[PDB]
Amino acid sequence: HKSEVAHRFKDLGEENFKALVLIAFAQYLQQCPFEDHVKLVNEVTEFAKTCVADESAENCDKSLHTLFGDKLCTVATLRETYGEMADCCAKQEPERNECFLQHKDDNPNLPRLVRPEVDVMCTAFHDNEETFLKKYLYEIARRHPYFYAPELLFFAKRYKAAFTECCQAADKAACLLPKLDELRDEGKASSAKQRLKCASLQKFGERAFKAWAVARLSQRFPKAEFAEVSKLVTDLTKVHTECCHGDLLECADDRADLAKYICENQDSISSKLKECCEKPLLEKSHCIAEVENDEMPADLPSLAADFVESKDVCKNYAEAKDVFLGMFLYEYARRHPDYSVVLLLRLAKTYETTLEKCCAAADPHECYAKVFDEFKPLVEEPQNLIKQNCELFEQLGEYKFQNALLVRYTKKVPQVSTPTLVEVSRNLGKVGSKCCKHPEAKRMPCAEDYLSVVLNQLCVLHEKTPVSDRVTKCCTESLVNRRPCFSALEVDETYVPKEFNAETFTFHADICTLSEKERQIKKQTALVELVKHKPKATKEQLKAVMDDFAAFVEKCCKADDKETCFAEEGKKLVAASQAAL
Ligand SMILES: CCCCCCCCCCCCCCCC(=O)O
Ligand SMILES: CCCCCCCCCCCCCCCC(=O)O
Ligand SMILES: CCCCCCCCCCCCCCCC(=O)O
Ligand SMILES: CCCCCCCCCCCCCCCC(=O)O
Ligand SMILES: CCCCCCCCCCCCCCCC(=O)O
Ligand SMILES: CCCCCCCCCCCCCCCC(=O)O
Ligand SMILES: CC(C)[C@H](N)C(=O)O
Ligand SMILES: [Cl-]
Ligand SMILES: [Ru+3]
Repeated sequence: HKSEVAHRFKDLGEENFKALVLIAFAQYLQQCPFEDHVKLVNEVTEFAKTCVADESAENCDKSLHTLFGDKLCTVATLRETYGEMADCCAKQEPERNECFLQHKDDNPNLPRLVRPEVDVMCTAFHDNEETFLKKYLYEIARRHPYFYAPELLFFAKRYKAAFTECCQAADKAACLLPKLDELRDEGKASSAKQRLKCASLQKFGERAFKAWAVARLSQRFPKAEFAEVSKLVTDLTKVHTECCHGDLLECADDRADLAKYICENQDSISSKLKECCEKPLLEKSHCIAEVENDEMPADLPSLAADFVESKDVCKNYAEAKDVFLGMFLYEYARRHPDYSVVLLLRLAKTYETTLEKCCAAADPHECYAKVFDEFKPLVEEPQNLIKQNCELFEQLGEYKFQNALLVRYTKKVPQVSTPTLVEVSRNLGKVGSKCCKHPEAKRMPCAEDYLSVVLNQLCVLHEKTPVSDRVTKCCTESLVNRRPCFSALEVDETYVPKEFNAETFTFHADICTLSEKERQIKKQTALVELVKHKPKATKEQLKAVMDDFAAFVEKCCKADDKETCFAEEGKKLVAASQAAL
């Protein structure tokens, strides 16, 4: 690699190269205009083609980090706009690159990206596809400077596909808007998972991340040997450590090296990687990360022969505790793709505790005899919660299931803001809509994937604006016991009911002109305030007020003088509700 810019240009291709260079510089110069970044991209791309033609050409021998930092230091207004970031230019490598890393500003002060009307977007898409798409790519990247650039490119290509299909359909909005919202949720969920793994790696440590990786990788590649899984776990931990640190190119090299090793050893890993390993380097690691679990060996025995019955259990444990516990996790996880990773970790921690007490006892076999009996209640707790909640989602609709969660969680923690209580309960209802359509065998991993992002969105907002010591405890405990903590939250008996406010329970004819979303949120906001004002109301008493409110809306939205109905039949509904409650 006399020329790494030329090797990357030949590997990625011109189109991918230009997009990734745009993202990389937009994530650093997050206050520079789009037209500046375009000239920078074209200047780097033309230089790269020079090196593709002749790798011996001037500056082609330099490292990509040196070329990136050099280009950053050619911006004429670097000190005017970014201040102390420009002082990184006085340093040399590798200190300059590290200096630029620290001054990457997460949460820039930028206005929220307003989604234009579908007709405006489709017209701009048609008349100027390149500038329309790349300007949007630039607005996303400058607002999310730590989002892994290739993954942002992967989302960006799905946005382009959505615009190509729906901008030609009959009802363009009916095609595009659900697709746009789906991509937005997918992007927020990806960013949430990434920042979760990084913060957990720092707070809880490397061993906890390794235990998580053993469980997930054993579920994914059950036909692999433990030595192969442990090798992948060690590599995956180094990958995430580097990627959490923030260097895009070092993170990309580590990821590609892992995907290369996996693709050269598919025979020892899994049988479902043939396609991902034929994909280009840009997409190889992404494909492997999302590939389905391999079918497990059907000839698998019980875990009793190696972990409770046989002698040399305490001896093998003391020889290498983490390795022995890892073997337990690998064997259990490969046999259980139906379990959440955190349940597998609860079972391994249960085994660890029991082995630590029993191996210090006179006849260890005696107290480590019935430890598989201790796994039953831990397995049943999430399974029961999923079965009952998926039954509730089938009885009611998604909306009325959201309203059930609304009353439940408002009663548990009534100090939370009404906007936050509404968004959380709405999201949790969508988790039921998607995971309860899975058979029981794939429901707990489904719930874990989505509950983790809802609970981190929750725990982030609480760190910034705290309201409950109980939520602080659940959010600061291990991620293994985060969901159980929230599940064990009980109805708050210290809550003082909020005082009545007539404006909160006064409704107008604008409710009939809103769309389903705005109407539902308006009603869901009032339901939270209803429970906050009358927290001792039963679900029967609440259903009576809700049913009355529903008839009040339907009648006054169909009346001739709609506004006075909402004012006169509204003051009747309020008074009768106050009497019943
Ligand atoms: C290889 C180059 C691919 C082309 C790049 C495509 C970039 C598309 C970005 C579209 C973002 C749309 C965001 C709309 C607002 C929202 O829903 O939050
Ligand atoms: C290839 C094995 C690497 C090392 C794996 C360590 C063995 C498992 C760790 C102890 C049991 C699980 C503990 C829960 C994790 C946590 O929340 O810290
Ligand atoms: C001034 C020139 C600097 C070049 C900066 C842009 C280079 C982007 C690096 C390409 C990403 C590597 C491919 C993805 C690999 C993976 O994630 O497995
Ligand atoms: C799939 C249904 C989700 C319904 C949303 C309401 C919350 C119910 C939680 C059900 C149990 C979740 C278990 C996740 C994995 C674990 O903690 O072991
Ligand atoms: C941002 C601060 C919010 C504080 C917490 C708000 C109260 C609602 C959260 C409860 C969700 C629990 C997740 C599923 C657990 C269960 O239902 O068993
Ligand atoms: C006791 C104070 C005044 C109460 C007045 C009625 C308040 C009702 C607010 C909640 C309405 C929820 C609607 C249920 C489902 C639906 O029909 O969309
Ligand atoms: C980063 C995420 C929040 C963003 N909405 C996306 O499109 O990728
Ligand atoms: Cl957004
Ligand atoms: Ru977003």
